Amino acid sequence: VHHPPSYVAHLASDFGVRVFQQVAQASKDRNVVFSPYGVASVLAMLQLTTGGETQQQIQAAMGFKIDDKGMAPALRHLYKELMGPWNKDEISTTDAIFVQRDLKLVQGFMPHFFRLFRSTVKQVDFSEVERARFIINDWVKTHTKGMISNLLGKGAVDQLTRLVLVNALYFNGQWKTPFPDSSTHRRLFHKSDGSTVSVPMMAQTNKFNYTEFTTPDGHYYDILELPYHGDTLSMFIAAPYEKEVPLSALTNILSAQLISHWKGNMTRLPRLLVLPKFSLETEVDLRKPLENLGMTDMFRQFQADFTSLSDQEPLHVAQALQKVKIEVNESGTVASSSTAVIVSARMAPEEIIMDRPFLFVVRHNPTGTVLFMGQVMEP
Repeated sequence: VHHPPSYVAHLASDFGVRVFQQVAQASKDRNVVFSPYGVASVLAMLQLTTGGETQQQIQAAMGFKIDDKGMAPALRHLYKELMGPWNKDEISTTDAIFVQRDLKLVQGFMPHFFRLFRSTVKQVDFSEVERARFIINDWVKTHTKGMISNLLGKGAVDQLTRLVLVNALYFNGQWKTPFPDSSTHRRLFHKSDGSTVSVPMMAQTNKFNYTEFTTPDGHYYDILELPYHGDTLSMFIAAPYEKEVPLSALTNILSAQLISHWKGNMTRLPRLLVLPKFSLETEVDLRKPLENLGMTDMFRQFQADFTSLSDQEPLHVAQALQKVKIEVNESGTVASSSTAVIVSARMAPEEIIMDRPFLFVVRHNPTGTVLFMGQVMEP
């Protein structure tokens, strides 16, 4: 039978990709940096603290159950394999669950959660709001190596906050073949919707894995693979052959196995690779996407079944968000993600931006884990 971590990495990445798809469709050329893996680990934890119909909706949409035989230890081997020194490039993943200090938890929840995620529920008092907020925001900051600070704004946590699930993902990798500082030049007027801008540009001619893709509607796209020096991870780039062809034609069929197939049809060709030097910070609200995928109850105050955690008081998720920050330059890539599911609070309206974009995917090839995805501008 297949390698457990690979089976799980696919299920996760597939689910994570399906939610990115929803995010993309909910805009035109939305410039969004997402983390398929990060949204999947939190929802796996949310599988325990939830119950009944609500749990079943989560499991259906995810394709698996952490409580199933093998699933849990498998998923842990995956983290270990992604974080090993042998990858050269660095990925770091940490999950946490902060629960209201006085909430009466169902017998067995805590002992069970530990035997699955090998972690203990951090119990905090949400009454002293600014202290609780600091406690978690500081946790995110140290686990994203200082990249994501202030995951939580002021109206994000109040005395009514009973639960908060968090995932912290960090990726620091150097290009196998760095771009030369020589070809780094500014480009003008990215045709930005409003005015003129000076977009730095990087370029290099070398041998890159490449394939030519054609979407079911007869649209040509050229997929290019750009390796990181440890050879376990790479960034796939996808841009349409012709500018009239909308990127949405690709995202609407995009899947974890499609990316798999892309890899399986590439050849080391000589190409001129031009890539814009960027830093993109983005925060997504995952309510609509998760709902669209079929997980409605958890958002409804009267139907959100959180009985596997506490029968004391009814609970429902108030906000589901993901904050991603990424930096692509001559030497490499440094990205971070903080996904959080919060019980009772208010979310500062979702940030949306549009422009002609290109797709990118940061993947761990051995396991098939897509860590990041995006739609950055294309000058």
